[PDB]
Amino acid sequence: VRGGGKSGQIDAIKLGIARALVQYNPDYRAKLKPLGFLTRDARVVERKKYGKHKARRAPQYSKR
Amino acid sequence: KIRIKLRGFDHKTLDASAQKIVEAARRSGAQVSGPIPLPTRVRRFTVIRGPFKHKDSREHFELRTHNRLVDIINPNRKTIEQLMTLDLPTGVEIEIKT
Amino acid sequence: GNKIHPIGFRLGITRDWESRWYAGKKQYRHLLLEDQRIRGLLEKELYSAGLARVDIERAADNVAVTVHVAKPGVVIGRGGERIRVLREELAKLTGKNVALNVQEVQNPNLSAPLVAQRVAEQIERRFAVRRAIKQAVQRVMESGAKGAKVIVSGRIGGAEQARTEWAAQGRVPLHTLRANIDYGFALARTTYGVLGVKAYIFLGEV
Amino acid sequence: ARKALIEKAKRTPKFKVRAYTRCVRCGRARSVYRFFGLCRICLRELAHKGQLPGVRKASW
Amino acid sequence: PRSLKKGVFVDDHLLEKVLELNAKGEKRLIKTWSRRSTIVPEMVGHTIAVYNGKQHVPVYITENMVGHKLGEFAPTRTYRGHGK
Amino acid sequence: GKGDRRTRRGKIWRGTYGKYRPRK
RNA sequence: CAGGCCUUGACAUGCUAGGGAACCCGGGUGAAAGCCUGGGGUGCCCCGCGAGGGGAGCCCUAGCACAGGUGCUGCAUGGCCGUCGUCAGCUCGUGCCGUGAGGUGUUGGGUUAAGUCCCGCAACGAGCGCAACCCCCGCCGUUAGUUGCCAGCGGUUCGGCCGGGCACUCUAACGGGACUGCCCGCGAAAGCGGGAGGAAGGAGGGGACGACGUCUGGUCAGCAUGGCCCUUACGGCCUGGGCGACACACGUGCUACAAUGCCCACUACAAAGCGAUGCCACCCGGCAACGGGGAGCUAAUCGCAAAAAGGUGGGCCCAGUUCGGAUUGGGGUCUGCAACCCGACCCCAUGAAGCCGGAAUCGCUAGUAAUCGCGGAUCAGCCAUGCCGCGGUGAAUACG
Ligand SMILES: [Mg+2]
Ligand SMILES: [Mg+2]
Ligand SMILES: [Mg+2]
Ligand SMILES: [Mg+2]
Ligand SMILES: [Mg+2]
Ligand SMILES: [Mg+2]
Ligand SMILES: [Mg+2]
Ligand SMILES: [Mg+2]
Ligand SMILES: [Mg+2]
Ligand SMILES: [Mg+2]
Ligand SMILES: [Mg+2]
Ligand SMILES: [Mg+2]
Ligand SMILES: [Mg+2]
Ligand SMILES: [Zn+2]
Repeated sequence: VRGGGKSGQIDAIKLGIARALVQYNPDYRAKLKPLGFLTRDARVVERKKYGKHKARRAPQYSKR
Repeated sequence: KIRIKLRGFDHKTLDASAQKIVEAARRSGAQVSGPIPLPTRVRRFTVIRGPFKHKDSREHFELRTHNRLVDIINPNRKTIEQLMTLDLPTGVEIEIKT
Repeated sequence: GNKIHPIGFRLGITRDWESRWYAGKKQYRHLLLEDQRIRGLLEKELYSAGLARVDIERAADNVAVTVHVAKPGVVIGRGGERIRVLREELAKLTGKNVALNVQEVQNPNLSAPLVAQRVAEQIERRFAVRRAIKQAVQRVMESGAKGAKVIVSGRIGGAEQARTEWAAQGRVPLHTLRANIDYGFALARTTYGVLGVKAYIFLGEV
Repeated sequence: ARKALIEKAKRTPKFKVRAYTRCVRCGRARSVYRFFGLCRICLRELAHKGQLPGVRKASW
Repeated sequence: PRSLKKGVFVDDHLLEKVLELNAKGEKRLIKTWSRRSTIVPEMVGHTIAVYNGKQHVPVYITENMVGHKLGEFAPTRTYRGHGK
Repeated sequence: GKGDRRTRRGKIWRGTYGKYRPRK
């Protein structure tokens, strides 16, 4: 396990395990997938856009 | 045991060059350590779009410098004969050091 | 205030640079100044010939320089004596021992940079802006092209209230990042102020 | 930019702390980039023309 | 909590100029622009005049103010209050 | 907190090193 | 801004000329700039016995063409930008309608994120725009292995260290992959709902990209440019001061008011960057900033680096406190010619307001907000809590 944080690693480890499980017995999918363990969570840190403070956090204005 | 380090702004200009340096020396001597990629260093330039005020304009620029390795071990005259003679790329700067 | 440079917008794609030379983190700000210094002259002592692009390559104190022109004869010189004057007077800017070239423009009607110059030219004389534009759009369209567009800005006709004349034919899809649209701009010093002149030429696509 | 003020080109400054920068092209000073010797404005212009080799539009 | 290190700076304009005065007597007023100079024992007793950036002011240098940079006794701003 | 220049975080914040935040 | 100072002037081209003209080192005065002066000191092509006569580069002075002006006009302008707004629009050609301005098309019915698509229709089409072509992220394959690794074996000073291996991770170049293709239902069609397979599903997430026009929008102090204006000064040098002033008012932020916390110790997970007079391992001196020495790296193979939040343990015990660090006194490091005005950092002392904020008001719909730390440009140093960007942990809620 390398990269990220331990919370992220826990999840990756969870994928790897779910995956190997399938090699051992392909027939596992049919029951291992309804839980989605075989899905690669694509949620990721959003780029920090200029103009805004954090991709989205928008600077505030006074008496507009 | 010569190590070649090719760099350039254009990735295909290297892919091109590096490929040659391999196919060439792939005869007169060893088959080379194979051309290796190597991470790319990247320059960023964030410049306010317009002159005067408008601190929120910006526009992003970047100068990406690519790298390669090749690495030829076991030089045999002709191995170096296929080199010094045949050259081409312009956007490719070479570094040969054993 | 909008619209990206149509060229800069597609450098990665359909559009190579006008200076292509390897790395250099300690000399970049020197070769560049040079490339500039270069273009300096070339975009002067080479105007009347159709200076439509000055490419430049390098490789250790060796400059290429490829001046593209519509009238190379004017570049070369009588029998070929000026291209000799350039080269020398040129290496006076930089030692380097730099080459030179003169590739011609096969039909300047499809060269945006040139078209800009023609229209800016007439304006500088005193032609009817609107006309100049309509005609140029025509020529460019007249000699092939899938689309064309010209834009003169300033105090059109010496008027006091600045305006902007349009004119365009066929397609000029500035958004389609792959169209391959040649862009060109031309100034226009006048008895009463400047006038910008923009030319867009759409060629093929893929 | 005053022609007069482009004295900076005088590599002869009483003390090196007085030596500043200035744009190679427009002669600016307010925000010049070492790697280019150009100011933020001049850099975008040249950049766009494709006259800055390897330089390009960053997207991601 | 000031700082300098090792070399307590003094512009030899007035330094070499002040030690020469010691060799003899005291010259009434000594206009200087070396606002940056550090006061030293020798200067004591003298009367260096420093620039505001507008005027030269008479500053009787004492033994209890040695070390303080010159000027610093020659205020720049002209403020007498906003009141009215 | 980050405000106190003579504590671990104070240093980290000011990005400095010293008695309160040794360079290890 | 004050004072000292220069004038063809700090920078371009050119003419007339008393007249030395190349060059080089000092002295005097002064804050500096400048000003006065001594003085090693002219070859050059050419006429000539020579005294000497004359031109060229360079060179000073007088006088001339002229430089120079961030000096005015963004209501003379180019260029670039902001703005509605990434909103779903704006138009054209021919035809048709109207005496005409104009209308139709672009309206109507379904639908879409969309003038998106379907159906209809005196309109048939087209262009700018929407979408797509490009970049980053999700899965996989090929090519490449000094990154990786007992996956697999052997040796181990047991650090992947060594031999060795390209499997895996990765690095980076190409390529595959999603199209409502497939099943069910509604539908006239587009399309809508649901289901399967799949890393991913109906625009999968984020970027780049911004229509015709709008505002006498912004910028002549980036640059460019018409006109007006100054040309011993509205030009130029220098030294110093000012842009850092304060009784006050507002905007944007930082730190905090504490126990879901503060502190000390031990211990663990990241990404993106940067590095020549540069990053600085390690050692020593110092409480420390830092200093002296000194290896490695031109940087996937060395360094900045310690990630912080987190985990384990221990302290504090509800206090204006072991909360919070303003303010001030003292000592000192480093940069820099120089840190009084006016730098940053270290250490001792001091230890303020502040107990969650009136009327009013802002951001954000998910890997978002919130919170935590890390890098970069500019840059000697730095007033950066600003800005651009990176990854960690990671919600609430949406009837309408
Ligand atoms: Mg974040
Ligand atoms: Mg500076
Ligand atoms: Mg505390
Ligand atoms: Mg305007
Ligand atoms: Mg404008
Ligand atoms: Mg204004
Ligand atoms: Mg009627
Ligand atoms: Mg009719
Ligand atoms: Mg459409
Ligand atoms: Mg689009
Ligand atoms: Mg206005
Ligand atoms: Mg200010
Ligand atoms: Mg939203
Ligand atoms: Zn510039």
